[PDB]
Formats: sequence, structure tokens, C-alpha cells
Amino acid sequence: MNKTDLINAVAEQADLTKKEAGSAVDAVFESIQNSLAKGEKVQLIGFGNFEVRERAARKGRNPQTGKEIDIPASKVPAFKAGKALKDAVK
Amino acid sequence: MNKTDLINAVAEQADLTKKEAGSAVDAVFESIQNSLAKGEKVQLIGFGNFEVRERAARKGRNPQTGKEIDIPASKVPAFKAGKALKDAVK
Repeated sequence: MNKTDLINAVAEQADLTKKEAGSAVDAVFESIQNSLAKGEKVQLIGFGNFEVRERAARKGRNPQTGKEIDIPASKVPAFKAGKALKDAVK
Repeated sequence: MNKTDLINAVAEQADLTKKEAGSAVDAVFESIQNSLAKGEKVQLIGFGNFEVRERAARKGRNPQTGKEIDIPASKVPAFKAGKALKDAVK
């Protein structure tokens, strides 16, 4: 499934023009983006959650090379699937 | 942001009724779930990807039997953020 397939499903199931469904779909991904960007967890009952994971600035060791490196702090997107989604896939 | 906040954000940005936005949001999440349930990867340009991740079947050991057991393969949902969503959180 790509973004166009997604837009099409939305057009039917919600009864919108492909133009409208496209905006809705743009809006969903945009809304979510803007929420993680401001650090807000997105909790979607039934589906799952999108969170921002904080990684602390620390001393590390470069994986399979082994030198002591300096690791800057970081913020990365992360998704926690809910029960309904886990079950669907098992 | 919860699902209700999401629907309202979508209503605003796509200029649609709460009914239209509610149906769209439901449509996006039922679509993504149905695709993973069929084992289909979901590829969303800009946003990210939802995949069915294979966890390999491997060997284990029963502490109270002492025999080598088979721990079966498993499948779990997963999200790979795209450049745009990753960039937003940094």
C-alpha cells in the first residue's frame, strides 16, 4: 500500500473527492509530524502511539570498531503498536 | 494529541466537517491495519513506512527438562520514519 492507495480508500470510505481525501491524508501526516515536533506523544486508541524518544548526550564506543566516541543528545520518532495492530499481524 | 484532537486538526487543515475528518481518520487507520494483516508493507512518501517485521525462529532450552526447544518465528508491526518526520523531531 502506497499513499495514493491510501488516499483512494479514504475517498470511498469517507465519501470525499480525491482532492479532499488527499488533503485529509496530508493533514493526518502533518498533524502527527507537528505533534512529535513539539514533543507531544500522539496516542491513537485502537491503532497505537507515536512518541519521541530522547537519547542522552553521553560517552560511547563505536559499534564494531571500538573507539570511545562522543555521542550528541538526540530526539527520534518512535511507534508503539497497540494490541489490535499486533494481533492483526500475528 | 489523541484521536479526537487528530480528527479536529484534520477538519481544520483540510477544511472538512468533523464527520468527514472522522471518517477519513478511521479510514487511514483501518487501511494501514488491513494491509499489515495481509502482510503488505505500507509505503508512505514523506511520512514513513509500516512493515511486518519477521522475528526469526530460534533455539531455546527448558530449565526443568534440559532439552533444546524450538521457539517459533513471530511477526510484529514496525515503523520506519522517513527523512521528513525524522528531520522534524531533531
